[PDB]
Amino acid sequence: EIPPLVYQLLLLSAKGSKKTVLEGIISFFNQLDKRQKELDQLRHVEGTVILHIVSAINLDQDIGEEIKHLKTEQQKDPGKALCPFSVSLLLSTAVKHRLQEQIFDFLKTSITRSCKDLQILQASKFLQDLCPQQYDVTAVILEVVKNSAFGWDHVTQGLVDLGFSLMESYEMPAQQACKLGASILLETFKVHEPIRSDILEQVLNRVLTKAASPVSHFIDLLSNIVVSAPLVLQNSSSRVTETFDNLSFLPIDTVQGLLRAVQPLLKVSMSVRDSLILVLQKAIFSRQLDARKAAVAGFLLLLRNFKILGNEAFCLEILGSLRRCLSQQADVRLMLYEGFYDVLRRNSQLASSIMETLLSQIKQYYLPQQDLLPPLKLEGCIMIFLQEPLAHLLCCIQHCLAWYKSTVGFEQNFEEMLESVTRRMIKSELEDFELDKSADFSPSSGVGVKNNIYAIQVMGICEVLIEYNFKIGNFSKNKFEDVLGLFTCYNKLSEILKEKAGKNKSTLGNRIARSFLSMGFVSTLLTALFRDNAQSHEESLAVLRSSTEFMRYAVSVALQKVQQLEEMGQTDGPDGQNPEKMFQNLCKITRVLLWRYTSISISLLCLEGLLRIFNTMQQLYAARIPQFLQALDINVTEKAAFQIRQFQRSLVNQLSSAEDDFNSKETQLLITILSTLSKLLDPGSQQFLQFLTWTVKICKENALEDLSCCKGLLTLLFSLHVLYKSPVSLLRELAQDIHACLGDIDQDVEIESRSHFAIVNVKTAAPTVCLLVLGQADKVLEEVDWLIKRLTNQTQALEKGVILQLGTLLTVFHELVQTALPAGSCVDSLLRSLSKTYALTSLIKHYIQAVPGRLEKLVKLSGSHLTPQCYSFITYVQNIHSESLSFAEETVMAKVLRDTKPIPNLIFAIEQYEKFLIHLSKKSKVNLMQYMKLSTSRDFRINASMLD
Amino acid sequence: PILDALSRLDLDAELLAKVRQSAMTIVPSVKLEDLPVVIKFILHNVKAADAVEVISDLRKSLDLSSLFDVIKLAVRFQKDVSEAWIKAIENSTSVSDHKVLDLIVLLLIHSTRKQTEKVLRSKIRLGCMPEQLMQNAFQNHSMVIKDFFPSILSLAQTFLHSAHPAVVSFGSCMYKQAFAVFDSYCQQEVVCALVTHVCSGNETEL
Repeated sequence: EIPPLVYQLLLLSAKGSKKTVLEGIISFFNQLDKRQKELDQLRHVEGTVILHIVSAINLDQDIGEEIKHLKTEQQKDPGKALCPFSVSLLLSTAVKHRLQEQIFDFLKTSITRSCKDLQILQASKFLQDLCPQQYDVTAVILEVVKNSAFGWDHVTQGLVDLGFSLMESYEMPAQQACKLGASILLETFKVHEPIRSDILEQVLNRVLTKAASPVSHFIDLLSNIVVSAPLVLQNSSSRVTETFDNLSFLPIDTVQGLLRAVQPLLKVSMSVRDSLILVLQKAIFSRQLDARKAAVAGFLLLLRNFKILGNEAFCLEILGSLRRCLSQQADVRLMLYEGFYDVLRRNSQLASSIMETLLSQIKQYYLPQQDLLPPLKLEGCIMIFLQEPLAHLLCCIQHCLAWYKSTVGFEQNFEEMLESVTRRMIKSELEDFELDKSADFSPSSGVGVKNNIYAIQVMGICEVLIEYNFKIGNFSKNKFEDVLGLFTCYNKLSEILKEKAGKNKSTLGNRIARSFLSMGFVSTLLTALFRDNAQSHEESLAVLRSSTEFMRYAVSVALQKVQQLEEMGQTDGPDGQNPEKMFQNLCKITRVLLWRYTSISISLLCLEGLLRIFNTMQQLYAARIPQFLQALDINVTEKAAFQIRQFQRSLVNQLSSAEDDFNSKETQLLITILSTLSKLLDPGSQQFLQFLTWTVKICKENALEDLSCCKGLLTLLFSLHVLYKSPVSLLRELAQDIHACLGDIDQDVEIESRSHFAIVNVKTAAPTVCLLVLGQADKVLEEVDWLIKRLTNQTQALEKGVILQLGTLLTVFHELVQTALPAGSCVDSLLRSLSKTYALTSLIKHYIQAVPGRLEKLVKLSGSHLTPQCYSFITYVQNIHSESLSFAEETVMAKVLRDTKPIPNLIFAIEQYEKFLIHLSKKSKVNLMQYMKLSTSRDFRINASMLD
Repeated sequence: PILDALSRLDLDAELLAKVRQSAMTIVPSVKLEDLPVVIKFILHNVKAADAVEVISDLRKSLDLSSLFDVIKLAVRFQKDVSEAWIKAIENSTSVSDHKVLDLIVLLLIHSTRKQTEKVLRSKIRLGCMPEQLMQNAFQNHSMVIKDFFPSILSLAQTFLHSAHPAVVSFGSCMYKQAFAVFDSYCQQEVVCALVTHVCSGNETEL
């Protein structure tokens, strides 16, 4: 009887009134759907009524504006307005060509508000506690596509338009918008057959002319949709050929990912392969740096596009292209050295030809002379400029030689000349070298930079042969001393000359320069060096362990590699793009890194690494955490609780140590390592609590005078007591200590010398803590504004928490504004934050619509705890800045209109809050001003007696 | 051919600067079929801070003469020079009397947006851009009408309804002008926009 009912309703709406019919039908179908989800006969009828409503809005366009009802419902209480049928109806009407933008920006603001709300709830469980009602628009909008598998056409058009403008409006809530758009586009592509070509055309037209904003979303969702359905491009008659022009816009990573995505369709389709080979052939000899970079990037992929390792003309014809390209500049000579190994893992005789080409290349600078004066033909790499990166070429040579050796005429020659070079470097010291002067380097000089590029190039030369001798020799003492001599040449020429005269004027934040080692090699080195003691050891590591300088470099290279995995998503050396491969490498190196730390600076290096493994583990390998956690030997928390416990033991021993043994660099990393590992402890575990009570009890007892140590530890406590309870209890206690620790605003009454925390001493109550407390206080006020926004049967519960929290929050500022703060930015933060908490106005402004006793008590508290104390602060800041202004050159206009600007703003905030009390006092028929006092102002009188 | 070769060749700053000032000196002196390759080169090959005034030099070069759609594609190829064009017309209209090329390239950048409409609103409140020039533009250069591009220009009237109602009248005038040329499908789309206007909103745009 529902189709006849909807028929009579739209008949009535066509001519008669149209106000409440839509609300009734949407509510009825809401309850119908909530029943149904707990099938086909319902989907068909729902599609029919959707079509009837879209026809009604098409013919009778006046039924859509009455968007106003949904907007009012959302404003009255956020969330409970985007019902699945309501959103489906507006989505269908979004393609009406009329009123699209109003509906569309309503959806945009609703979805961004919902994602921000989800972010806050994931950042605050207390809001989840008092506001369990959550409305996640992502799920309901990704459920429509699940329901759109029943012949919905205009619904699908609305979906694809919504996604297109989603990528348009992207450019973190913007990243969440990208995620939602990719999800909805993938769903509507996967299940809708006749529109998938339209989706492909839209995404192909949207990627172009888009490079300023991060556009990796286009390539990633394109890869996902083509790996789900590769035949769409051929169904679209392979419209990817026009995209080959992207070699000039931004082919730094977009081309690589695009080719990665389209790999199977290039393989199956000969026409697109021919187009790619011709476009790259015309691109390679373009003499542009960008064009050549795009060409070599495409070459890195096309060789492995075709597989024969387990059509031979295709194999042999591609050999000479990179050989010809090798003659170009060093910058374009760079990436081929790295990418050769990837394709060399995919060939047998092509590998032999590639080795022969590389051997002919290295003969250019070999100088075959049988162990005499060093083979430095670096003079050719001068055209102040550099022509060939010898270090990268040598690294590629070593890696490819290792691959060839492991796989199963010139190869014997290849090994001996490499061995000859190793025997030549050990015999060629900094006496036969041309760069024997300690200060021949000169920045911004035609010869100094020539020495600098020679200096950096030889460092990579030494590093590569370190890998060779370690790998070619197997527990053979003769090769180990060669490694010692190589680093002896390396350190003697890297520790001094460079970073003395080369570049060390600014303090080096980083360490030993960019290394050309293998993540596999460094893993083998550390695992063989530490946590390895067997009869196969030929006493070579015993003399190797004496080289503590080699020890520092041996781990600093690893810190460089995982930092590449920190800042970027990849690294150097072989197996830099196979995420499982380093995951195993990271799984292996972490233990020996931990073992070295637990064996007992040098350990400072490995511990810094562990901080960056855990950081990289969560930020990159989020889905792969359980195996890594279990690899340290299923619930992550029990193993995580074990891991922090050993770190807890290190801290408690280290913190309890004397001040002479504080090694602050260790403390910062270990504090941060907990703040990173404590992130993934699950909410429903007890170990959450005893750890949380441990850091509280360690805060109550320990009295640390370091500043960054206190700042880092407090961040951990406030990054964990933000998802379990209300932090205002902690903030109040911190404010209790700060006021007790420091003096008083009136310097007349003595605060009792309490100590809630031992960390806060006569020194740490400086901006060190007082800026963190006000930082947390600002955060609490920020979400309260959202709660006040939500407040404007569930309403009563919302008002309970807000009044309770603001009551506690007022006790925080009341005890904090009475603090005798020092000069500087800490005073400025308090004055501005006081302007924030008063903007108390919005809650008063909302309740004008209504009175409750609890709200009256808050104003009673606010009047008796904030305003009279707040004005006392202004009478004090005037003299502390007068004292601070005497220390000028011992113009000034900057320092007089910058330390006093907050004062007028604070006055305005007080009166604006005071003014809205007038409105409530008259309207609410209750006088709530007997609690507070009269407003106080100030004047002056220029002391002309002391004018001069 | 020299500029085509340098396009093919790589770039070095010291030579690029002098050759590019030479190019700017020799853009307008040649026939309208010959400078477009130069403009394309300086567009997709050269990007620098001085472009903000180099494009003004180009505007002065193209002021007189104003099928020749290659310039549009050249401007499409890069977007940073288009933002520089917006910045230049922010002050070009502040001195020059809103030449037809200015409004043409403004439409092009608005097609390829927020900054363009902010500039449009600012000059709406500033100097109202005498629209006889754009009437001549729609009379002679209607090949790039493609209503999707001026649709946002018309619907800017809605944001221009808070004040200055005369600019709404000018927008109505220019949609009247654009209707009577060609593109019957675009004409019916314009009529659809007009019936949308009489349907939704208050009696003003009605």
